Amino acid sequence: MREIVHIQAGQCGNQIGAKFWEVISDEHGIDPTGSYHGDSDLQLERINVYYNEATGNKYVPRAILVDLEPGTMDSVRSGPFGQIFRPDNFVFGQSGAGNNWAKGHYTEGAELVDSVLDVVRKESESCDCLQGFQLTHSLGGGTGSGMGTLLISKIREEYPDRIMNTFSVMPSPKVSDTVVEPYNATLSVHQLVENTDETYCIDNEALYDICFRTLKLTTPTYGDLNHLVSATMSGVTTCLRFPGQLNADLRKLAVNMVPFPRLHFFMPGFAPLTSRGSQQYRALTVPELTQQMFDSKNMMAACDPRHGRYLTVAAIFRGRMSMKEVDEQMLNVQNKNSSYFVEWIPNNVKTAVCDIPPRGLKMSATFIGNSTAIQELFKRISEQFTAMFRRKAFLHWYTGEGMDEMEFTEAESNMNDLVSEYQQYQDATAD
Amino acid sequence: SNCVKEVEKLQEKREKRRLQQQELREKRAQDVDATNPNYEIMCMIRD
Amino acid sequence: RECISIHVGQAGVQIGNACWELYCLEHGIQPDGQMPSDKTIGGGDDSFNTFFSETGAGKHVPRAVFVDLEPTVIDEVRTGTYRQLFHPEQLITGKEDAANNYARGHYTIGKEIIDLVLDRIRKLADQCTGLQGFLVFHSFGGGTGSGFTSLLMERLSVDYGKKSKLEFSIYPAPQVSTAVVEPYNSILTTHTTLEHSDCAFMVDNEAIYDICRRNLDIERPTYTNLNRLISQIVSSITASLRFDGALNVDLTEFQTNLVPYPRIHFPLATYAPVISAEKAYHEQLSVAEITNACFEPANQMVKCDPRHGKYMACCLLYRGDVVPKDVNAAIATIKTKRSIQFVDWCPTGFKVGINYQPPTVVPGGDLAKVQRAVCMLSNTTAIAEAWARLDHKFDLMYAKRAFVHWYVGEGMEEGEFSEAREDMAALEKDYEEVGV
Ligand SMILES: Nc1nc2c(ncn2[C@@H]2O[C@H](COP(=O)(O)OP(=O)(O)OP(=O)(O)O)[C@@H](O)[C@H]2O)c(=O)[nH]1
Ligand SMILES: Nc1nc2c(ncn2[C@@H]2O[C@H](COP(=O)(O)OP(=O)(O)O)[C@@H](O)[C@H]2O)c(=O)[nH]1
Ligand SMILES: [Mg+2]
Ligand SMILES: [Mg+2]
Repeated sequence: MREIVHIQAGQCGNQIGAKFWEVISDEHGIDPTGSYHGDSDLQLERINVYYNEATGNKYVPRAILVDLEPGTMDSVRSGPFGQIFRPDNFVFGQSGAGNNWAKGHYTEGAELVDSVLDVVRKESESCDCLQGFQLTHSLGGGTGSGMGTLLISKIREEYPDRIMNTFSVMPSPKVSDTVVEPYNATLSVHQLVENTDETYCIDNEALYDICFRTLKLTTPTYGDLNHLVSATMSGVTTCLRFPGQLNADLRKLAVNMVPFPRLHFFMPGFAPLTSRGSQQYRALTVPELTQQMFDSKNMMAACDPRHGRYLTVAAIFRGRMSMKEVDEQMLNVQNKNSSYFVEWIPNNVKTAVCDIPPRGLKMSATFIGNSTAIQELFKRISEQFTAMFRRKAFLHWYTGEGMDEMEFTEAESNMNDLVSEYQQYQDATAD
Repeated sequence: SNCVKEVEKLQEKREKRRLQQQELREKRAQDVDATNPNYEIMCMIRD
Repeated sequence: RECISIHVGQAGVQIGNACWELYCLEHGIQPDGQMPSDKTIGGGDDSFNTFFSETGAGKHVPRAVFVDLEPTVIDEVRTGTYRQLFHPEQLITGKEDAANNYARGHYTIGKEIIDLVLDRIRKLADQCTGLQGFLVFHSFGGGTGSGFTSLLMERLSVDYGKKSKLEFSIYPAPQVSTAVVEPYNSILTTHTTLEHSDCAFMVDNEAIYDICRRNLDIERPTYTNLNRLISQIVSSITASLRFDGALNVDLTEFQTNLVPYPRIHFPLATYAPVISAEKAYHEQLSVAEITNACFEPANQMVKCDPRHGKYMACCLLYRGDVVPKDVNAAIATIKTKRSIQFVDWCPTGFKVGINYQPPTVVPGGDLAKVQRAVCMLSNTTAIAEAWARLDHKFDLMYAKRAFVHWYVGEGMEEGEFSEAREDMAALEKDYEEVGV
């Protein structure tokens, strides 16, 4: 178990992917040209996980950038770190997507996917022991959602002995690029249920909340949300990016966090809630960290855990701090709200500690949660969707691209079923 | 040997049944005369 | 006469590292394999040659081969301060680890390397002029240790019929625990190993934790700490095979002294004195005191109360500077003072042996270079507490068959659980019947 091959698709997926590579490239100590300049060896103990090793003391992101827009890659290259990417790993088309899933998954997308697969195979042949594949995309768009789900299918079928990992982002009525976001999202979930082992659900609406209310940014621009996404992703991958027995690789972490085949939808949690370029007049303690990162105000999905019981939790504390204080505080949070945890999974709340804290932050608290509260997300979509699917509105923009009306009902049904599954396992007892 | 699962089994078995009630049309929406853009309209008339 | 040791999984391999280090420190063997006394570049007849085979260069190579479906650990072996001891063929390194999955270690990744493992056992089982049997190290939670160990035991009562095979296991402590499914493996790697095992000791990591935190004052014990303890615990149960000793000199002798019935072969072991290298340092302890500490749950290796429980067999191995009649006196005082209830159909007399050599420890290690030491090997029914703290951590999950789909996905039927549960219930039942 070693290398992770990374992919990013769509406008949103490529933007937030760029920002994520900025983050971890700054943590580990990598410059926009690719040389290593850090002042710690722990940074390079597990550096191969996300980096090809190139001649000339360089470091290349083992990543693959996919879009059907032209201009997104332009915004990448002339971006800050756009020099480091091995140019053969750029793959993009010229048609566009139009926030149309069907276009991304059957037509204009299918005329580029084999060319993506050849670059994926070029990075997987120079691998030694490939772990799995990490994916980021939008679910409300056309490129990342459609072509993304396509890639997930063909890659998980080309190597089914490896891991499939996705960071999907939601449609938000408070952001809303279009009004077929429910459809795109619905189908993409229908794929993600049977296709992926892990899905870190970022909710665009939740991020609009955390920006407008907690951070008080009155007109949230897209980059504003992409900062919260970047922080979340940097945190959850700490287990994989630094020496740690707990959650050393994708397979381990997945086996610890996933007790049921379908239910692999994780509510992430970050603390403290930080704006861009803001001072820390009084950096948080340990009790304050643990108290916030389980509070609903710090959640990446627009859901309340005071309504849903956690099945598993992977908590990660970054920055040097008292380990005894950590264990104690975690015990506190667990057995003070034990009526909000499943007891039929003993010791289900694992915790790993890191020493190099995030950029600028002295201490942080990154939280992954397999919650039965995540259904509050689906039931939003599965309502948003149904309202339009009843009189079959906006269907000609997909059936006109060559799909089947039953492919939608398989999706809505599969989703309502995933929610009934979540509630079912919520009402579980010790009999 | 528990409950709760049982109400989930009742689900998991039906979803497959639904799948066959879709994988039926497909290879049975083939067979001999089974084409031309009016295929839906023809199947309508025939029924 | 000569025995062969075998190491499975992260825990097993590290434990092996420490244990062979201690063996060398006690016999007087240098890290490159030499020995001052020795016997002219290969004698093959000494007491300590039941475990070491000597070479023309006088290199006392241990009769052991190391195994991991994950090279990260065994590479710490071929890189450590003892890289010149073994031979790289005694080191087997897979690729994909079992990922704390029993089905990945028995079925999938196990079958893809077992043949090389047997292949490497063979070359060192040929140099055996007379093979007594095997000693195996592993864990209960780890994927490699739980799966590939059961595969090797199945394919070890085959290729070597029945001579002897003795087990060392590591019981899951939710303390330094890393996996949620550690019960699952732990049950299976027992249900599929109960029969191929002649004898089997256990190690509750929670007890080693409690002991390094109570008697050693290490608030946060790292892995090297706990391991450094468990080594000096093991090297007293096995010190009788490597020296010219009185008790426990054959691999089957353990089955005799300790095992009245082969299904029940899990002896509580207790070691005293456990004292730090900087702690107390007042007057050394007497023989009577270390003998008395053999019956304190604070010094037992599995968190169980032998008080509310019957004994079956009970040995006591002494080493250091001990007097016989003193031990006899302590034996009488304990025989009369306590309510140590023995079941009726067993010899309640306590067989004892000594080795008149100082119990050497790790120089600069976390423990004291103590003077006299005792290790009780008492099979007791109270050890049945341990399984109860797993089946309870088991029925909660099989009653929601969560985390089960991973085993199904890696080549194992759901009925193997349905039989592995009833099997354990049966063993627990036997542990009840011994008493009444
Ligand atoms: N005493 C002791 N126990 C350990 C140590 N490392 C792990 N364990 C225990 O062993 C169990 C995990 O087994 P491991 O041996 O680490 O895993 P593995 O056999 O290598 O299997 P894979 O990790 O999948 O390759 C856990 O329950 C731990 O409590 C150690 O260094 N010392
Ligand atoms: N966080 C974030 N979300 C975005 C961004 N751009 C678009 N989105 C969301 O993603 C969806 C649009 O998907 P997009 O990637 O633009 O379409 P695509 O090019 O076809 O993949 C909408 O629901 C938006 O709310 C962004 O920069 N950041
Ligand atoms: Mg686009
Ligand atoms: Mg391992």
